[PDB]
Amino acid sequence: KAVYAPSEYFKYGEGASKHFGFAKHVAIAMTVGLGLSF
Amino acid sequence: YRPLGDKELWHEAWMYEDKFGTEEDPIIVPSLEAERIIGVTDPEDETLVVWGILKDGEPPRQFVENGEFYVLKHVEYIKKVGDVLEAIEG
Amino acid sequence: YDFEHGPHYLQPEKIPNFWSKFYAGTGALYAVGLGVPLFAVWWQQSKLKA
Amino acid sequence: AFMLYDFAVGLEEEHHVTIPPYPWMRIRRLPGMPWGQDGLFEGHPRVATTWP
Amino acid sequence: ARAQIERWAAEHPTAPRVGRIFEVPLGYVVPRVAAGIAAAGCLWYMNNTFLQTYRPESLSKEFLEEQAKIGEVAQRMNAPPVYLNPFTNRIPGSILGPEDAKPE
Amino acid sequence: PFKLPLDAYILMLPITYASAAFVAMCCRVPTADPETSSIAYYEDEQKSAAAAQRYDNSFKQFFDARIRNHKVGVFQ
Amino acid sequence: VQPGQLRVLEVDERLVLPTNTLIRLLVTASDVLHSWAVPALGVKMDAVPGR
Amino acid sequence: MRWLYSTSHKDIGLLYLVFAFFGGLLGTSLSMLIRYELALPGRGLLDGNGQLYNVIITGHGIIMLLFMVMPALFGGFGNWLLPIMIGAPDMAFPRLNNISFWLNPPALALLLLSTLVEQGPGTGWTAYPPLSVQHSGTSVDLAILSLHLNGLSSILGAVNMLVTVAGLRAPGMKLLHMPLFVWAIALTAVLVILAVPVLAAALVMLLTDRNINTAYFCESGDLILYQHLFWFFGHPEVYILILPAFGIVSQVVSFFSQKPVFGLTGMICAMGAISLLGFIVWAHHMFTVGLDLDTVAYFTSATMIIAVPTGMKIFSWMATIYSGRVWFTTPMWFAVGFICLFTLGGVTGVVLANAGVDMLVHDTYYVVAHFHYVLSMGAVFGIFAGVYFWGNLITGLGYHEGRAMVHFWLLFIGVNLTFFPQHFLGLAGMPRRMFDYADCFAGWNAVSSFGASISFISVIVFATTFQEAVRTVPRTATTLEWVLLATPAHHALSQVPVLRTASS
Amino acid sequence: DSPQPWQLLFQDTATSTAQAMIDLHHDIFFFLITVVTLVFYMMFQIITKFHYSKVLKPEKLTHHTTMEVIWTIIPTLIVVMIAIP
Amino acid sequence: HQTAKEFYMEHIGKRHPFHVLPPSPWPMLAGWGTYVSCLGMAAWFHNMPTGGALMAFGMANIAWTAITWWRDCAIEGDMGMHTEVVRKNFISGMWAFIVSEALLFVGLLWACLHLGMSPSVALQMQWPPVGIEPIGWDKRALVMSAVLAASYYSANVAMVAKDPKVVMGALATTIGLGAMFLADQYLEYNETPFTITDSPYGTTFFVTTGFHGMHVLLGSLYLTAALMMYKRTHNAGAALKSSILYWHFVDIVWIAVYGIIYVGQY
Ligand code: HEA
Ligand code: HEA
Ligand SMILES: [Cu+2]
Ligand SMILES: [Mg+2]
Repeated sequence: KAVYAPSEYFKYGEGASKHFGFAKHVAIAMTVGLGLSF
Repeated sequence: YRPLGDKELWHEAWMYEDKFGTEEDPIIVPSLEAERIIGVTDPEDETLVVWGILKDGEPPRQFVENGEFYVLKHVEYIKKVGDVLEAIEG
Repeated sequence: YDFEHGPHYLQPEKIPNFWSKFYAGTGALYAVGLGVPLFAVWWQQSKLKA
Repeated sequence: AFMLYDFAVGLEEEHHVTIPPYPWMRIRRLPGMPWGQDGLFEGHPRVATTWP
Repeated sequence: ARAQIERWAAEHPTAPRVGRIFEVPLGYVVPRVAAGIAAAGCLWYMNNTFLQTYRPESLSKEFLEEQAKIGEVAQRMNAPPVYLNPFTNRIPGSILGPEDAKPE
Repeated sequence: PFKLPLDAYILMLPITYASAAFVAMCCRVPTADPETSSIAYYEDEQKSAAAAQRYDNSFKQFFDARIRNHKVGVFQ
Repeated sequence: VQPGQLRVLEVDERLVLPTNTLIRLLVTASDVLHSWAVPALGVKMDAVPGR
Repeated sequence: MRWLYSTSHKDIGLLYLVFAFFGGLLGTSLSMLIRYELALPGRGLLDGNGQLYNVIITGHGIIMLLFMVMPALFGGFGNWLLPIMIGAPDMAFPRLNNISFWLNPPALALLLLSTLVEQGPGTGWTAYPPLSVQHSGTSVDLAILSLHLNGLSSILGAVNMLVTVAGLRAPGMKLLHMPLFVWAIALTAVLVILAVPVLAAALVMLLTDRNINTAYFCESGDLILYQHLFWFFGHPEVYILILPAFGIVSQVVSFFSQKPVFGLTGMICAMGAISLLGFIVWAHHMFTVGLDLDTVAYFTSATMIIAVPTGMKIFSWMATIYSGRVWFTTPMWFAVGFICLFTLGGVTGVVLANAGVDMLVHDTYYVVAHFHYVLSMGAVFGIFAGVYFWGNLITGLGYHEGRAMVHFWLLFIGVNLTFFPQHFLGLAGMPRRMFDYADCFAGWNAVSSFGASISFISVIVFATTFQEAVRTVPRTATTLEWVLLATPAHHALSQVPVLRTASS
Repeated sequence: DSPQPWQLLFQDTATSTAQAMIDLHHDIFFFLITVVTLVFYMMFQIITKFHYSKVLKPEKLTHHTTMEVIWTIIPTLIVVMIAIP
Repeated sequence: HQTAKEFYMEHIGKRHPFHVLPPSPWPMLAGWGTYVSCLGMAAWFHNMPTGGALMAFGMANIAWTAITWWRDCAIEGDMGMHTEVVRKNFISGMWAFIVSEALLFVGLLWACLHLGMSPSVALQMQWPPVGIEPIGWDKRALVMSAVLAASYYSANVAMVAKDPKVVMGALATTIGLGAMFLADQYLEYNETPFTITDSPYGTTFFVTTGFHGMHVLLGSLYLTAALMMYKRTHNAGAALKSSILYWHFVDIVWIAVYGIIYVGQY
């Protein structure tokens, strides 16, 4: 029985970025910025 | 031992060992003191470094996930590989 | 404490009356660093007012 | 060999070419020099005084 | 990456980990920054009140009312007067000055 | 040392453009009008005016057709 | 100053320039560096002794 | 005897940190006289003295530039953290490291002595001739000799740093495994070695013009030559003061996100591109001196390129925070604040790069608001981010988290209300380096002088944050200074650590 | 002509050159507004959505070549769009 | 003391090949010597009495502090504290110092190129100004170039030789050739028909050639100090190599100085 290193990361996609919606938030930010700029 | 070409003669190999440390066969780290800091890279990523501390008289310890196991051993001399054992060339 | 060969080069919990000298030094540092420009203002304006 | 020849043909020749006091000659923004009146290493001043 | 986090959290025990973005409660932060802002305002007021050696005559209320009678109008020594900054005050292009207007 | 990633060459295109423009601007100065150590350069009026107009027109002539059309803004 | 004038900004002798006319302004200085800036006309050029 | 004869890097770095704190106190004191003269129209506490106001702004600018941010980031965190981070037992030249520090108190003493001699050196921190040459007396010579001594200090420190990174790394550790603070300090050293001797030559010419009656910058000389040489020095100088802040922000953001830095090679390449472009854009400070339109054209086009590497660094920091497990602490708020507020300091630099727009806002408070965004909120936030991060390792003292948050919010409010109104003053045409202004500029001047007092209060509150520490035992980390005890030994790394590459 | 109290932007103009300068400034500000909005909104959303009370353990994301190339190539086009006027 | 060497071997020397120094008093004394000499220099600029003596006093103190510092370095070399990697780091530090001195000279020659290329109306747009008789390339300056090239090659001999007599003779020849470059620059400074106060040409000429002559003197003294360490133990190590590197740097600087000032008349 030895000292094991723990699992420290998820793989990108099955943790807490599957529910983020990156492209949706970038589209919202660009929409708000373009509306203010216009 | 890994190929000692393009290795400095004073780098104290054990770091250049040809072994993957397992639970049932760890890599024995020599040390002049009861504790020593060593650095292990991620097996899946050369850019990531995890530094750990090994202690004398302890079980095998793994620093990164899916990495080598290590056991420290207190010695009075560390073989300065490059003129210690390749001058022997046994 | 042994700063050269002990485990720590700076052992602030082992100077006697550490928190008094620390606040005295901090106060003196703030006093000098906030009062040197005012002395320079006073020195130049006291030479014109002659 | 040429430098040893040069060391014997040193301070013997002379120039008497006086120079008029042009605005770019002998600038004296502050009066004099920190070591005296003339420049350093200058034993034979050229710019003219009493400019006719 | 987690072990250095847990080590830093042990050497800094006054930093809380309670599950909110502003870990220190605002009931601690807001009164103290309010007191600091109040002390800064007192220093600013002391500078305004007690540390002036010349107050300009162009800021007296007589000067200000006589200026507000005139408006944003500049005189000329070679021409009639002109309205200053005609685009922001919306003077039309036909009108150049007060005297040249001669209102109907 | 390491392998430069794909960004750094997109970086190196305007960097190489800027370095080349800097070298060109340094080079074309001792081949211009006021860099003459004589008053006798200007007594030849034809060559002096021709050289000075050549120094005028280069890198400006790429902009004359949009100077004349008031292309001085991103929008109009 | 007097009411209708601007403090700090007012001079005794102005500079009179006609409109709709191409004007050449040669800016220089005599002792130290200066700069002739009029933000309404978009002109700001430094006055250098010798230039 | 310990603090006068030191050869250890950890003691010399701590001496730099304390000296930088003293310089920050002196500059903050000099900065309250500026904002208290400028609170109201007319004549304030300086009794209508303009020479004294010029002396005050000159001393304030030189002190806050050279004797605060430079010894804190380069000499302070660099000397303490570089050999531990790479695994070196010491510096390469330990007695040269001590004369690197010990040439700074003579320079600061000469600069402070110049204020008390004759009428002082009222020239600005750029010291343009013939204003520097016209000054009768001795004060300008003392100020320039202070500049020489500080420059020689920085050159010697960069020499030690460059030989240390090149030749004393841990076995198995190449120039790929060093953290980004080491890369930032190394590129800063390269910039220092290349740029400072140009300033030394320019100031030697200034001394000969002042005192030897030479003709470098005079009637028969060329006054644009000084501005050329000075800004060829001075624009790399402002990237010397900002790259260690990038390294610190990378280390801090990586730590509390529980994630490594996004795009490591892109980060190094962006820092290198910033370092290289800083030497060919310098005449963006000289748009109004009367240069030919092709020179102005090139320097306008080249200055806008620096935006792309900086934007990559900012987006890489945001991607580092992205998809992590983030715990917001006091150093974390000083790095999120860095990212959000250095952007406001760079976007106005883009505006200043365009020379047509720069014809209106040259030597106005738009410039001042820009360079107090990138320095009082980029470099100061970087300095204060590392004080609450590495402070228990460096000094041995903990800090109270509540009072540190009070100090952060006070500083954040006091700087967003001091320099944000200085944009509107500069767009409306208020000139720089003036103490009496027009009657219509009063409202934003009053708001800015209100913000400066909040800044001063946050300076006072910072002294109350220190407390006793709790000491624990390390097992594992991602950087080499977080496996050491707090404080480490006088000879930290008793055994030189090695980096073992696995079979992968 | 003359500055006004509580003024934000530039003064009024009497030449076409200065009006061209002001129009160039406002054209640059058009891009700056969108840049600052994108940075600030994305920072707020990244801050709120990745707090440790939401995240059990992080994800391994060191590189993304497409997004790196995208935020390298979009600002360079903005630089060259600004530079020619 | 007898266990100090034992403690060093137990804790530093047998663990890494780098050198750890004991505490030293010379950096602080050198810094405050710079303070005293700067005060003396500022007083000597404006003809304050007893100001030049104060400047000389501060410079003498800096020189003594540096001499004792370098004697300590030589002692530490002779007791075998420096391994091979330490000497490689010494050459690396000399390369960085050479780069800094190179950019100093680049900034100095930038002024020559700027002022010579476009004369101003204050000079009545004539370069060189009327009255100024410039120094020719077809004379004693060519002899200087020949002597300094001979010094380059003789210093290159001592870098590669293995016979100690050859190394000592080559170093002495290099030092004696460097001394003839300075004793003849003194003759140029005495025979020249202009001053540092006469026009930007005289200004740039004297400042740039004086900085080069100061660097020649420093390199000659460094080569002299590297020879006496070899005259004793027939070993110099990094002292020989770094002095040769600095001398070659001075030689390369003279190429730009000659080809910009003497040939280009700038
Ligand atoms: C390092 C850069 C720096 C910093 C931080 C500041 C900080 C401040 N500055 Fe400025 N300033 C300049 C650089 C800086 N400044 C320069 C270069 C000039 C031009 C001079 C010239 O023209 O010659 C100038 C001039 C200048 C002007 C223009 C005056 C004029 O045009 O005549 C004004 C006006 O508002 C001003 C005000 C302030 C205020 C209120 C702060 C506030 O932020 C007050 C400071 C508060 C702080 C919190 C910073 C102190 C930091 C510490 C104490 C941290 C140290 C800690 C450790 C080392 C652990 N300063
Ligand atoms: C901390 C030091 C520092 C830093 C980092 C900078 C960074 C920049 N500076 Fe500045 N500057 C100063 C310190 C600094 N500066 C000082 C002290 C002065 C006055 C000197 C004096 O006279 O006293 C000055 C003055 C100054 C001038 C001269 C104006 C004048 O005096 O008349 C100019 C002109 O080009 C300039 C521009 C820039 C630009 C383009 C950057 C760029 O590096 C900024 C880049 C960052 C960004 C652009 C934001 C991040 C980018 C993105 C988020 C992507 C989106 C961007 C685009 C789409 C374009 N600044
Ligand atoms: Cu700049
Ligand atoms: Mg200016």
